[PDB]
Amino acid sequence: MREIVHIQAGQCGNQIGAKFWEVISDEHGIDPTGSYHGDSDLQLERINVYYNEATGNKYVPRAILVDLEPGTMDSVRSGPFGQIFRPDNFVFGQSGAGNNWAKGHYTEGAELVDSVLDVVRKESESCDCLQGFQLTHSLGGGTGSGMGTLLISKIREEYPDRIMNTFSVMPSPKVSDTVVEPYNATLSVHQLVENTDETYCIDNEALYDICFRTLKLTTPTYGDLNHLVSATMSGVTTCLRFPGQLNADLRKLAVNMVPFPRLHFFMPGFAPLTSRGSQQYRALTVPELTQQMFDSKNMMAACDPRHGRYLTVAAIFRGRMSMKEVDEQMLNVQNKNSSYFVEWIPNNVKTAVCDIPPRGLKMSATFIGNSTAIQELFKRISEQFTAMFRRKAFLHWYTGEGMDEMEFTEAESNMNDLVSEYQQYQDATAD
Amino acid sequence: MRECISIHVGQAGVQIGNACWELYCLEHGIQPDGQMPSDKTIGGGDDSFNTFFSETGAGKHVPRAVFVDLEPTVIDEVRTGTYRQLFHPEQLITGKEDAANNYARGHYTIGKEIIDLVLDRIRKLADQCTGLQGFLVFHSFGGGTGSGFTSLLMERLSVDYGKKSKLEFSIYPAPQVSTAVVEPYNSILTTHTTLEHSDCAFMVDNEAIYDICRRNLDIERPTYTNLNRLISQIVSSITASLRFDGALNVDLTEFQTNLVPYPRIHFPLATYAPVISAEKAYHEQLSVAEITNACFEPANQMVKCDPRHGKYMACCLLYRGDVVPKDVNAAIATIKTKRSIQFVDWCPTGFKVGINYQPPTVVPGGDLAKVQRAVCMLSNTTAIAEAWARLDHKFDLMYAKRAFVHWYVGEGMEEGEFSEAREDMAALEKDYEEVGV
Amino acid sequence: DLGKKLLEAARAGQDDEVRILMANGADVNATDASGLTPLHLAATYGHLEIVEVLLKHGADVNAIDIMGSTPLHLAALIGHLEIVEVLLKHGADVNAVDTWGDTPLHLAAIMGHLEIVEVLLKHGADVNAQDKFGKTAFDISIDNGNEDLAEILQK
Ligand SMILES: Nc1nc2c(ncn2[C@@H]2O[C@H](COP(=O)(O)OP(=O)(O)OP(=O)(O)O)[C@@H](O)[C@H]2O)c(=O)[nH]1
Ligand SMILES: Nc1nc2c(ncn2[C@@H]2O[C@H](COP(=O)(O)OP(=O)(O)O)[C@@H](O)[C@H]2O)c(=O)[nH]1
Ligand SMILES: COc1cc(CCc2nc3ccc(C)cc3s2)cc(OC)c1OC
Ligand SMILES: [Mg+2]
Ligand SMILES: [Mg+2]
Repeated sequence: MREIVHIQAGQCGNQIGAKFWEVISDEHGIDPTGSYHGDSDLQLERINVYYNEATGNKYVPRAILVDLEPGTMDSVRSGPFGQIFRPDNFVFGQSGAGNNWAKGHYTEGAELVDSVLDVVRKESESCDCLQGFQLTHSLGGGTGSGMGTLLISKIREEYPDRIMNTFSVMPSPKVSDTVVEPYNATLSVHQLVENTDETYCIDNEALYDICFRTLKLTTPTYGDLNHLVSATMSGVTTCLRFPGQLNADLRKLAVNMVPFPRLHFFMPGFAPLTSRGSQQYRALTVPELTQQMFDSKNMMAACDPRHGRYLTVAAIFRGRMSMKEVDEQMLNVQNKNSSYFVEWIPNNVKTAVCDIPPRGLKMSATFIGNSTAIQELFKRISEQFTAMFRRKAFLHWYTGEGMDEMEFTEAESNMNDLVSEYQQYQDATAD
Repeated sequence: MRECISIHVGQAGVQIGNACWELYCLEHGIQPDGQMPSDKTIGGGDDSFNTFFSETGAGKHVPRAVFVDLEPTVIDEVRTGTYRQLFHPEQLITGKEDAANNYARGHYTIGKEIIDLVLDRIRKLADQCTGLQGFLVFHSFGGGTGSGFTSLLMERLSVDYGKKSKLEFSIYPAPQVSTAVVEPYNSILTTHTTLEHSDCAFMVDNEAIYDICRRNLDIERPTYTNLNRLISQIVSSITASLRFDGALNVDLTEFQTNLVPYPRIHFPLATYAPVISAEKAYHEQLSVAEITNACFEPANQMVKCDPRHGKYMACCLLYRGDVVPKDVNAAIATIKTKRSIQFVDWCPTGFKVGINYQPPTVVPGGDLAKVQRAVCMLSNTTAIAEAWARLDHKFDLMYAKRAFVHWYVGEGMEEGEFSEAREDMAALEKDYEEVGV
Repeated sequence: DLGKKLLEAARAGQDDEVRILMANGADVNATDASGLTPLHLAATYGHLEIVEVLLKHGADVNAIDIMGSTPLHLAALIGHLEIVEVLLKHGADVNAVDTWGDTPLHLAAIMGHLEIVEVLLKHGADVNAQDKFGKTAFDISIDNGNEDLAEILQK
């Protein structure tokens, strides 16, 4: 398990994915041309995971950029590292999906999907021991939502013995352009519960509330939100990109974090929370990091962990610190919150530490939780889906593209079931 | 000669293996490249240590060891460490993809892709023996490879080498130093499928080795290296009788005769003393009676349990150093009297004693202080059923909700094997129950 | 038949068609299978101009389809602020209840149309109105954890 193949779909998928490469490249010593201009040597021990070593010291992200709207092409290339991507890995169509999941999953998106699989194959055939894929997309659009899940399902057929990852962004009326986002999301959650092993829920309602209330940004822009996304995507991928004693891979994470196949939606959290500019968050102690990680205010999913039970947890501390002061503080939080960890999964909290701190900070802690409280995010998406579907509003857009009204109700029932399972294990006891 | 082939499976087995073979070389005067100056033999001979070391024509002594792992990251350090040119290169086998803490991957999907290569390599070592007597398998209960592949290996070895013996050195999982929530599953799964094929298994409780390092060696947060060096000290004590001319436990079959009355309850409890920190180089030298009594203080055991709450079925005392037998008999009579240690009414109530007059060796770089006399008590007591009770409890909290079971079923394994392994473990707890009172 | 041509013209936004189809006597209060009048459809697709036209030519601002949905329900749901005021200016029943027990305040809350929530509130939107599950608009802001919406619903 060495190489990972990264894919990004739609405006949101390419925007947060482009930021993900600007971040890990900075940490690994890569420049927008590929030349490794780093100083340390731990930046290369596991560079094969995301980069391909061609030319001389020319590294190239093992990334695949997809979007039905061609306007995203020049956008990504206009960015800082926009020139590092392989130019043949750009697979962009002409007509956008117009927030129409059906267009992205059944019509326009199906015309372009096979062009993307050919790119995936070339990237996958150049791997010594591929360990899986990871996708970045939004659930409220048409390309990332519809063509994403279609592309996911098509890859499951072709690489069934590999791990499927997603960084799925959830819609929110606080950061929203259309009321059909619940339609697109619910139809996508129906696919993510059956065709992915791990999903990092990055809720836009949470990203907004952090900026608007915690960071006190009067009017949060996407850039402010994505500053939180990239920081979370850098921590959750720390152990994949630096060896340590755990030598972690996507499969070891799924085996230990996903007790049940359908319940694979992780609730990521970060600490310290900072906006683009602030420098006052450069002295957080270990006890503050620990408490501030399980704090609901630090979750990237608009959910309260205290309203549920943790199935599993995976804390990641970053920076030069005391591996002991961590191990004792992590055991503390597991007592004052003892009732928030299911008693039928012994030792369900793992702690790792990496000495390389992220850019801008000297110490950081990233949280990955499989909390039954994540049903709150789904009941919210569902309540909105229902409100629209009960009035059968804007259905003709989807049915006109071939979809069947029976398919909406199937996706609704599946999410209601998904919330039921969470409630089961939230109330279950050992006895 | 009566050769022994040591097999190491998984990260744990490999790393414990590398520490034991580091120690062996020093106890026998073998350099990291195999060259021993004080051995007239140049092609083999029949010394006591040839059981563990082959010998080329150039006078190089190559361990009779095989190292296996489904990833290369760990065995790649053996191939580049202080003992590069010590082991047989072909006897350092690795794969590309590990078992992801999954028993079913190490035993079915992934393990099948490498099993035949490991057997052919073992067969190569076996064919270079004139009287192979069995294997010493080192592996953890928790990993996917240590549990899955090892179990798969013990099955094939019983079919190919049916007359030979098989001894285990198992690493009982501990939560202070763990790596996966599904280790209870892997532990129960391998024990069930291996209990049939193993003749004698020495469990090592990482929590016990962990406690010893924090209180007897003064190490705040012990590492896998601290544990391994300490583990290699106990292992060496058990394998010493096979590597030096001795009277007690001279071959693998005798381990069964002296320690394993009944096949199923073949899990003896090891206890080792003294363990003194290297920062105390000028410590008072403890006597035979003080270390013989130390073997009954539960704080020195390799598995956490209460032997006072269990009957003894066998007890071997392996002394090493400046030990006079008269002081050993006296110290045994002191234990047989003042101590209320109960033996089962059907076994002999005596103690077997072996003495190896070589001073214990400490690895140059470790945390253990040189001592003039140490002892290792192997004892088969029913109190070790408590260790099976703790594992069985975890494999119960989770399986009751069928947690993580889908990861095993999706790797070519039937759900029924969980209920089989647990019922077999339940059956083991009653075996210890009936032997005691 | 001009009834259908006005229904499909209002949905699409064909303003000029409305001025013509109505010229030939098209039933401004026509209905489709579900009971949607041209004003329902106009209010659902943000066609403010057609909304004002239909209201100045006999449209029933409080008409209801088979599911009890008034034009304001749809305006509150889809979130057309201007149309929510025009409808209210012409006597829209701000507390109209549909077959699911929802009021225009309920749907504006679920969808996060905070501007329309404030507008409906100042026009008499009942905050104790419950749906078939007993949930009020405030209950919804607490269950979903919408801090912004919960603050607006208590002024
Ligand atoms: N005493 C000791 N225990 C170890 C050591 N290394 C790993 N372990 C234990 O082994 C268990 C996990 O099994 P591993 O051996 O690490 O995994 P593996 O055998 O390589 O199998 P995979 O997971 O497929 O790689 C954990 O409970 C660890 O505590 C070691 O060096 N010394
Ligand atoms: N955080 C973040 N969210 C975005 C961004 N762009 C779009 N979104 C969200 O994604 C949803 C729209 O999906 P979108 O990606 O634009 O559709 P698509 O491009 O056709 O696949 C909305 O709910 C937006 O809030 C972005 O750059 N950052
Ligand atoms: C991909 O990122 C990670 C993967 C792992 C994989 C290894 C795991 N071992 C256990 C054991 C027990 C439990 C309860 C959960 C886990 S997760 C660990 C991480 O941080 C500790 C990661 O974050 C960067
Ligand atoms: Mg391993
Ligand atoms: Mg391994």
